[PDB]
Amino acid sequence: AYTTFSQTKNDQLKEPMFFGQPVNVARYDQQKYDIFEKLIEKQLSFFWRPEEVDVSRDRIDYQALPEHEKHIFISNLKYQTLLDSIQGRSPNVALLPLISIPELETWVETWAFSETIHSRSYTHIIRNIVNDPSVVFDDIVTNEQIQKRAEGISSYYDELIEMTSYWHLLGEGTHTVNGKTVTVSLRELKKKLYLCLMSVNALEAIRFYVSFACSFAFAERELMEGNAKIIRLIARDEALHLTGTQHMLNLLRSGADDPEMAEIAEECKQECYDLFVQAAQQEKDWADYLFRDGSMIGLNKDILCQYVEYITNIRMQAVGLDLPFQTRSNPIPWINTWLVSDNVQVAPQ
Amino acid sequence: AYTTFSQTKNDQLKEPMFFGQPVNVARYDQQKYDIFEKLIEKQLSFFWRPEEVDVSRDRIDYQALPEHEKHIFISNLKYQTLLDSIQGRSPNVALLPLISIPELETWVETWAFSETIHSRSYTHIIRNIVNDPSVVFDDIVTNEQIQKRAEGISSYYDELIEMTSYWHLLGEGTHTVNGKTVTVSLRELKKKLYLCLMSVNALEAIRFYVSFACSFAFAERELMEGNAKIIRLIARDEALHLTGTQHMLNLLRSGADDPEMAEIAEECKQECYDLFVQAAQQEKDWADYLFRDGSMIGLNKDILCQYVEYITNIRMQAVGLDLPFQTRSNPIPWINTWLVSDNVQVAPQ
Repeated sequence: AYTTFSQTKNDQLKEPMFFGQPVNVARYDQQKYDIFEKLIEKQLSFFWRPEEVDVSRDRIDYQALPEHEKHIFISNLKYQTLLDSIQGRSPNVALLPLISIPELETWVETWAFSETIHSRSYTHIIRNIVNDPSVVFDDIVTNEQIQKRAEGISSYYDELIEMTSYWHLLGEGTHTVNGKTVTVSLRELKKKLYLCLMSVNALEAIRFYVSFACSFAFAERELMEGNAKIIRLIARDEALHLTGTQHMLNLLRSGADDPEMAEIAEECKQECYDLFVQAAQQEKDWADYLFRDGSMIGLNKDILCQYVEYITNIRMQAVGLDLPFQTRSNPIPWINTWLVSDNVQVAPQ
Repeated sequence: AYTTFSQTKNDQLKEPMFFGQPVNVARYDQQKYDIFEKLIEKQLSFFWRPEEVDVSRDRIDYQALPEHEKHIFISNLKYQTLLDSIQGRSPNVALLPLISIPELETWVETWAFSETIHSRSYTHIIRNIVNDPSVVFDDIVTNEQIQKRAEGISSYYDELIEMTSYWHLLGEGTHTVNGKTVTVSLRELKKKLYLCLMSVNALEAIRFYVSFACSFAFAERELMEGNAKIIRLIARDEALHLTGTQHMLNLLRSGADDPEMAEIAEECKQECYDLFVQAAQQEKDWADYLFRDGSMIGLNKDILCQYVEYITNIRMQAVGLDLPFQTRSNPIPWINTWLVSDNVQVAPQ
């Protein structure tokens, strides 16, 4: 049921964001939602290449770090690489076959592409600070703590992709597959999508910002400054990405785009709340792993956990969910130095 | 046999440094050895008061330190306080009753006094960086690691003092005390003194310099800068003190002052070698205690142990002993910044 060029001449201004007629002609003279056109333009203006940044000095700083500080830095580096290894391919694979307006389609491709720059930038950093990069890259797959977060995050994508394939192949209804019952419901599929986006919003708006704090904390000590130059650029992008999903989510639940989605979004408003909280807690437990062997000047388990609650409360309200944590001010106000850009608001407000 | 004013009119230019006729008139128009007069003048010009130094910011830095870095800093602080608690009283109590030339007598009093300024300066630092100073001061006595070094160092003083009292009270020979044999030998007493001085030389020329490295390493990170201002002044003094004992030791073994001492110094040249090595090793094991919970930027067990071997080799040659360690250059050349003074060579050469 999916076609790379649907032959029907539809009015793309009146198509839903998702599950409508697949996009035929890619045109940018008009939009249903101009936010996605604005994101594309912003992302394109932000285009950067990793090797523009000298990370040489960072090798010296890294070697001079005490073991536990090495542990902190590299564990964080490995987590980021994992998250954007997923963000590199997944928006394309999971969302493209479902999008039905051109501006959203292009934004997703631009988004995913910008993630591949992020993944490349980690390779730039890793090769430059360790002797054998294979050890690091191999740990990313077999590290028990990292692996746990990978499995959870990738499942929201995988379940959406698999249910999508059934839908394209079988259409809605109840079917017989090798003598088993496979029930295809557009309503269920719409739900898998909504949760996936909520999940991805948490990934980019919370999980990554928790990681940025660890990076900039090094930069505050005037260490790993090349890495921090790069994280600044990544963070500036990340602010575009999370804005993207905040608008998809908010447009979906408002009923403005698709009325059935508004109902579905309320049906699982609890599930999304729970999803977010599970992410916030997983990041708190991650803080535990980072600082198991000790902390450093300016950052520790306690402080980072406060930032998690802080940042979580902000992202959740932005997508119309209830705050799960005590109202708290920013525990690390110095981070906003690093989360700055004259073209987009990187720092959470 | 000791008198605070011996009634004999002796020529103080021809008295031995030690064990001669107790000093009667304190005069400074003439010296046997002008080095001690030069030390006195230098020490007096160096006179400083602890409270001249603002250590306020150091409270903030201390609180911000990770636990293991707190452990490093305070363990080191506690060790210094112990060493100079001993250096405060011991040169006076152990050496005064034995000195027989005025310039040496005054130098020792000036020396011991300057140590009381050091002890006072630690109280200044401690009160300012912790909430309850009693915890710190109480740990200094009951800390198993510190306690070990205290016992060894204080025994060289105590055995000299006790043997001195017998000598003053009984004079040389073989005696009957409560039905026991107490043999008083000036030759033995001269030996207790020589070893004590060797021990004290190690204390000031090695043990304390190992400690200075820990302090300045913090200052290199731009932390605990008030403490480091103070350590700079203490170190400048310490260079005078170790110079004092290097000349007593070297004058004693050269036979220039007392011919019997030259023999005794060769009789136990092995014992002194061993003494020094035991001190160097104890400081290496101390490095282990400091960094048991992790190290910090610029200083760790390995690096500090190299400095111990380095500094030990230098001090030992200065007192005519064989080097126990491989010839090595300075592992922490940055320390010489802090060990500077235009009036005396603080940094080891």
